[PDB]
Amino acid sequence: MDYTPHTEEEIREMLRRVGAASLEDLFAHLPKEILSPPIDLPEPLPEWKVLEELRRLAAQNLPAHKAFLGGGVRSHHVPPVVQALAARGEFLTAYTPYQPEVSQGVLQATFEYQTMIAELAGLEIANASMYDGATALAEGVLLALRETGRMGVLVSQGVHPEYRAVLRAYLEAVGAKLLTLPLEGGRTPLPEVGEEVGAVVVQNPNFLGALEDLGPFAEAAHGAGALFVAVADPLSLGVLKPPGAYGADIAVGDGQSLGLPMGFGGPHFGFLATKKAFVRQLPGRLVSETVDVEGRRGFILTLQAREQYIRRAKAKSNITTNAQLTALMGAMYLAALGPEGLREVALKSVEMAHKLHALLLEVPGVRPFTPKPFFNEFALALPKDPEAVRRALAERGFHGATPVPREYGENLALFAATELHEEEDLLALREALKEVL
Amino acid sequence: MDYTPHTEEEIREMLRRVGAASLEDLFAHLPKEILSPPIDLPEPLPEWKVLEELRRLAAQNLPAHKAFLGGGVRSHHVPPVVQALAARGEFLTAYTPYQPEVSQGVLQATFEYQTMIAELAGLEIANASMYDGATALAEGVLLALRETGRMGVLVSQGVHPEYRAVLRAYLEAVGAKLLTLPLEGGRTPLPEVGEEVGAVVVQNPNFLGALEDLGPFAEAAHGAGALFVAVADPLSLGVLKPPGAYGADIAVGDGQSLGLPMGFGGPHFGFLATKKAFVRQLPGRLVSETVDVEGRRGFILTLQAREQYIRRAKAKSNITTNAQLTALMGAMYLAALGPEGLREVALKSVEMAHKLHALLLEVPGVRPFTPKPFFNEFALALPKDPEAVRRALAERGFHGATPVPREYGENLALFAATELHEEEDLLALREALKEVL
Amino acid sequence: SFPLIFERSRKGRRGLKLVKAVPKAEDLIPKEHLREVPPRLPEVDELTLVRHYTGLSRRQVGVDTTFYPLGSCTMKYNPKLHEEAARLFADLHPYQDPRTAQGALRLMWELGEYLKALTGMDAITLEPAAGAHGELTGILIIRAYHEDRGEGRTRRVVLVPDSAHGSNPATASMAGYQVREIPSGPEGEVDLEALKRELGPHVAALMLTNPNTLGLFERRILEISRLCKEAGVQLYYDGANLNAIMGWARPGDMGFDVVHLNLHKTFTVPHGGGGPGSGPVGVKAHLAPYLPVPLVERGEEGFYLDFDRPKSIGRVRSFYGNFLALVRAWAYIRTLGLEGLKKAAALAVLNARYLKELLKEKGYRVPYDGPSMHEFVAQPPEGFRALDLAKGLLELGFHPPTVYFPLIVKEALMVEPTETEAKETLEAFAEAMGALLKKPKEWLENAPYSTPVRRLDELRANKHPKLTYFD
Amino acid sequence: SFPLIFERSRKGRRGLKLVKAVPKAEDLIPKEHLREVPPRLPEVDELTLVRHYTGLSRRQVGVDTTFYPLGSCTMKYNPKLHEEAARLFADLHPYQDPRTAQGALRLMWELGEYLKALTGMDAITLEPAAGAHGELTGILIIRAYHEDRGEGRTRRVVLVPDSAHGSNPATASMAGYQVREIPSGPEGEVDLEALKRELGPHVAALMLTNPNTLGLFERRILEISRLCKEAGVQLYYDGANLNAIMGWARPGDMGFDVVHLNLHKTFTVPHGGGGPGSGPVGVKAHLAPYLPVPLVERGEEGFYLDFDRPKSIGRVRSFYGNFLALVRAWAYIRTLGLEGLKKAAALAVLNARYLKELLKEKGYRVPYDGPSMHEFVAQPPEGFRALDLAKGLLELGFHPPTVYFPLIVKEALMVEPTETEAKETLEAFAEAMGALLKKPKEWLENAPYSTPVRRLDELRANKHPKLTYFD
Repeated sequence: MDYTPHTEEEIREMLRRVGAASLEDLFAHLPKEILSPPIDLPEPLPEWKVLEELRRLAAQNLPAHKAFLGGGVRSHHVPPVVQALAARGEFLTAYTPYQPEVSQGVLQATFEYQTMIAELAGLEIANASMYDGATALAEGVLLALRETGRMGVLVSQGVHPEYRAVLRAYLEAVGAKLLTLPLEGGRTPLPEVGEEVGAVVVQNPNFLGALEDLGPFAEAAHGAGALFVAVADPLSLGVLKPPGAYGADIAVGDGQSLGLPMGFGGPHFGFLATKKAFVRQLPGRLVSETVDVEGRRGFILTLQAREQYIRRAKAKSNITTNAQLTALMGAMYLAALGPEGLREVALKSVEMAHKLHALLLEVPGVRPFTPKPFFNEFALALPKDPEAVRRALAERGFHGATPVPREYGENLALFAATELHEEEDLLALREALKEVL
Repeated sequence: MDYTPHTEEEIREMLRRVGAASLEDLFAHLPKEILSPPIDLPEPLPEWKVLEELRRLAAQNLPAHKAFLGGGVRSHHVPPVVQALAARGEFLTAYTPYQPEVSQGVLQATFEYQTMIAELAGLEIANASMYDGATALAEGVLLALRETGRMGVLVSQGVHPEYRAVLRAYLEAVGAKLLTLPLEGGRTPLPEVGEEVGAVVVQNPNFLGALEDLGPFAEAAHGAGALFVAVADPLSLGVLKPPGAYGADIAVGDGQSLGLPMGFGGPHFGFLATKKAFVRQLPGRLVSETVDVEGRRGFILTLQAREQYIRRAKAKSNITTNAQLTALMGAMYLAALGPEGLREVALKSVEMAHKLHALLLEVPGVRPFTPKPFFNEFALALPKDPEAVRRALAERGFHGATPVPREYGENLALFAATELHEEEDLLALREALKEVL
Repeated sequence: SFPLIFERSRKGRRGLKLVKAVPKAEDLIPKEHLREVPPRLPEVDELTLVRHYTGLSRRQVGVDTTFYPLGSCTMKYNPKLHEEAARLFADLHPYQDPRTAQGALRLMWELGEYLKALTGMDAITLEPAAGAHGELTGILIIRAYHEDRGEGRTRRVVLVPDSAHGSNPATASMAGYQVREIPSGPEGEVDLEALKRELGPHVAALMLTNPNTLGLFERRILEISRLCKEAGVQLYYDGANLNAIMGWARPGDMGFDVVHLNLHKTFTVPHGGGGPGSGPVGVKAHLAPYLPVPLVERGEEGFYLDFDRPKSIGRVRSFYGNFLALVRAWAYIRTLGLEGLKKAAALAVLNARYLKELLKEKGYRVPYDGPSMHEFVAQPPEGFRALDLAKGLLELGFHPPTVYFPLIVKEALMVEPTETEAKETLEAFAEAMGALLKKPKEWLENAPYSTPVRRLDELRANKHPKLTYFD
Repeated sequence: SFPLIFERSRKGRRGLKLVKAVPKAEDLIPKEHLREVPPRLPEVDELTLVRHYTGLSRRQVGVDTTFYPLGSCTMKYNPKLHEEAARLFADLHPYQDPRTAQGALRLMWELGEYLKALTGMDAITLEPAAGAHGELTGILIIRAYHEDRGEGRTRRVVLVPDSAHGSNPATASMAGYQVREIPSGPEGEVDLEALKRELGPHVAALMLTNPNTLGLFERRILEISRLCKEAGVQLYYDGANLNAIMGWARPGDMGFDVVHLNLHKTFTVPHGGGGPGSGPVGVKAHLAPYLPVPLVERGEEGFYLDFDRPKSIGRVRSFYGNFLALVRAWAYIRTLGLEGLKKAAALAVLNARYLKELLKEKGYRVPYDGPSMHEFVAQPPEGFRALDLAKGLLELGFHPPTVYFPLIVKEALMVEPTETEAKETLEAFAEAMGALLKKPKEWLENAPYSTPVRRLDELRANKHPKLTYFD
């Protein structure tokens, strides 16, 4: 089936109108030897049949709703009011607002998005969002290297391993150096920063769920003339001292925690907030308030001149677009919960996490890894292989024990809890783990 | 939790402005003995917890998708584009359009709805919709009685038993007389119509799926001075001669077959079409085209004077509202499919039904009952109790053998097929039936 | 201007394509049963279909976009949560083995249990539709009661207040009852003396809303009940104003024998531009056997649909009622709980009173203003017509309240803000209401101006009606 | 006038309440780690939230409401079916046992196979995001290839046509390459003499879109490929214009070694106001080893994520890519099949070629007009600025095409109607474009007038920027 409206009569008139003998004639100037190849694709299907097939594939999976898996993605409540609103056709089907006069809905929401992000980070400004947390980190780091004119980077191993991988790829692309600060005791020790370093990167909460006082890290970086980049989960900023309060120059993170469906790691949007002082080097889109010809308040994409300041030297960047829709869902979420609602969701998640921690620690052979204090995620050392445990758990109907790369230690498994987990759910999981071990 | 926006200081100030001491004080004037009774309701739950419970409850049921059950409701393809459109907050949360200047969305859609129902029934006009098919019938008959000034009604037993039951209740309310013409070989025999009769009702297809020639019935009715009322499935109207081509004065039916979700029988909307000559006695809402002060095309609720004619004597009605949203879903469906699309869906469900009927007839003990020609539904005599068969079938994962009341015959079960049933599905059902039998 | 779906149509144009192998009509059914001329349904593509309805929705307003202070309609926020809840139960067939629909039957049962606990009723049906369908059901139940008692020929009158909504008397009359009006005192409440001479073995029932149509609670409701009982008169409760007293008082404790509820008013079910809806009817034990069939019951073997009721009035609608609506109302109650509903009633009342004070500031008059409940009835100052102010509101971005009702108040403005509207919203409304009174008569009489369409020619619509595109 | 969400909030007001018993911070987190000052987030109830965003949506346009002839963006209808499809896989975690996510993995694998068949590629990554992300991925792959063959220090140049989008050279330049611009012929196609003169062992790759940015198919593509292979130059395919040739020609058969696709363009994934999107990258056998990790593979035991790629360039973004977008693309392809995609391309080209004729009749010029494909570049007659014509379009209820691109055509209007727009819509648009040329100069330079806001002070926005509410 197809979506074209053309009736055969209309197709005839149009072909005659452009001087074509047929649809095939439209491609007559292309090289004949490669036209209409015998491509193999399954035969077309009516929409209902496509849904049946989609449902059958979904039935092959074990849903992860209320899962205990963590490490960048968690099963939080996805408020239907946010999803209903982001489903409005005007938001779903619009494109980059290059014509501001008919795009005030998108331009204003983006403005509100930037201010909410800058507040959560305790910083002055923020762009209209990045693809995800990892790309946001890469871009934030390049901003720093550009600002200081340096090419050296120090990153804590506590930073999400995939984030460090995306970062390595970008740094390798622009010709920069990356040094990884190994974690000891689950935290990152204060490093001695050389003048070749333009950026120091630390995550809080840790990838293993550990809280880290970033204050001294920022000092260590400024003392060497380097910039400090903080990677923080937006949801945790609801109750944790923000990077801005620590004196961080740049703050990045992933927005999946802000009510976005997990969608197998798909749904994301990265945030990037910094000081107005570095706005020339700020990548991505920027929406500014302004006024129309008769004084009405309006919003519009601004400061595109930045494209020049960003490519004038080393550590170039080329962000062409953002993650508008998902960033919009984030803003709707932040606006739906407010300062207190966000704080509550964060605390509940931390509470159920700490309670789960104490429960799992009772299983024989199970020892803690992540030190105190930690947030809503934690790593435990298991007596069996974590990948084997996760599978055993899955076979029992539970999703847990997200495997930690062994660069952090052997037999380590991450666990996360959210506001939708209850006392009874933790006990269930513990039981299961008990029997698995 | 609650949806109230009032903050504590806001509540206090408002109370001071209305001269009330507290919230409870607002009810000070009610008699003390009824005040704040101990009502027992479960404790409040946060939205996610509520969804979790809904899901638990839904997990108890066996989904009826691709079900083979019939008798008024059938599992047809519910198109997402229609559901997405009907979900637009403006349609979903608007009220009856009494202020037309800001309700042209609903009003125009309703006007388009009306013309679609009239075309499908092959009649001149139609109201904005009734609650369901059953009530649509009761109101139609009453329109027939007020019109003719008589109080006698002849109803074919072929009409869905529930529609008749609803009709019976409505007739007893206004003090009319209801006579039922029993089916002979699954078909309604041409009755003799006396002058005491004002309405003759027949359904095509029959409740048992048999096609009935409405021609003779129209004549018989008109000969006696009675009006002819036809009960028809809207979907079937896509390929079957409509009640208007047969002479029917009034046509009613249920719109669930127009892509509406089954919703355990909840979702419905009844249509009512008739002669423009009887508009004066038409119940429900009516939208007319017109113009505004400057000549712009507009739509508005009209002819409210009908209320008087309807209550001037006997068989009066009092339908104060309709089924706007669901009627609208029907409209979007008809528009989404068009004439040829509707015809295809009808023909397809018919083809599958006939294939099924052939297969089931091969099972030992299964005897036909519904005579040919029949539409997309049919009844068969089973070697065992239909209810028991339906249970046995359900236990196997199939939804079939919808029970037919003993009034139609012994051990009779109905089966239905839709455009989403494939031969493989027909064969699977037959195997299951073969097994239990 | 905006095009009609029919004008957008093009001969042979296709939208949805749900069949891959279209069978020949001729091979499946005999020619004398096949449609000759196809119905003139619109022929449009999907994109067009989307543009059309999306475009229509943008020429429309709802609670989602505007403040709807409609008296007796309770235009409260319809939580998006409930839409998600309902599609969870879309794939259920009414006739499937009840053994496989226990989740749905249970939800129906629990809701029935909650509504009964809220209204003080002993049994309940969730079958009746919206509008007056439930009103009719309740009236037919009362008639069955008297009839079963042998008083069918003497119980011929139904009493209604002079402020009642026209639907009350219309339903009774339809049910064959003679409707007699009873005046209200100068306070706006029932006239007890007048009532006393109306009661007797000739009255079948008294229909009332409480608070009444003026938004005033009937302070002597217990006396009215006492009088109705000594005379054997059934006290009928029109639940349109239940929102004002949810949790603070049960109508059953007030003496009402039957209660008509509106899920699309009090329990957040969306108004949908008219419908659909749900009007459950709760009744006291003595009227229980007359309830329409079927009812949802709980046995040891689970939940089942019960039809075994010899005295039932029969069936008032197909299947079991608007199930999805029930789902939504269930969610609402399980969300708020007693305290949530109570708070709701309280702030719905607070809002009305607060908004009444603001309007009285600009001269709007309140003929009967005792302590207001969920709504109130005002009149514009002398010299202004409710119609023009209503059209003025449209231009200003608001939606007027219920106008011209009750009829005992000229130029009536029945205002019900509901508990979900904010203080600053009430003020913005009062502010627009006051500004319109400063507008020249000519401005008011020709409003709106910027709406998609301006005042419509109602005369032409009535004398020259065009009910379809193919008139 | 439309209020900001921050203006809608009230101190202490609550919206969503997801926690029953909120714990005390001091009991879970040490004082020194606790936020001192709360973030200044909005404090609004749910109704307000709905009013705010619904209201914002009504101050916005999309494919759902307006014709979007945006050149190089392929603004085609986004089937609502795909949104239903997407929610079916919402509850999946990337780190759950892959043995329990076979349906998602299988879908990713199949989409992989489909995209490869349409593209003529041997391997593919579905990981990269929208924008230039996939573009960067492909370039890095070309660099890895040369570096591995030991010519990394010599292959230092990337060639781009003068009509290329700034994105191409910006990405290459960011990857450490020196970019050389190649002029096109009088017809707007690649100048073969200029290319031959320019090719050599120093050139890492040649980046092209085919059809090119002028909407013209590069008729000598086979010669260009032969030339590039002779010099060992990798031919890179920017897939922005794939919509013109789906099914009629495979980029692989034209000699392209790497293909950058855009699901949010050619395969209906919604544009969502800028993103998110998906930019898969297809590759010929000799480049597959450098693909970013992980890739979705099929084994006898099942589908799995392959990370064992010793020569991989690494990871370019988190997890596995925009999975929900992949789902949509999959649904689309499984809906149309080869014949549906082939027909879409044909009609996308017919619509553009037809609209071009209509615009030329309306007085517009077409600098490079050989047979037009899915798009074309027009210019207004001398004296008119595309900028002004665009603003007038806004006033006339249409959305302008891409403006001021490609750069080689002054006052350029890059028009791409896509296959889902109707014939009469193209005509209505042409009528509007024509009527604008008849409008007085002042009316044009001061448009729009009826839109939510008129022309905006872009200068104040740049010199006096206000990037946040609290600025």
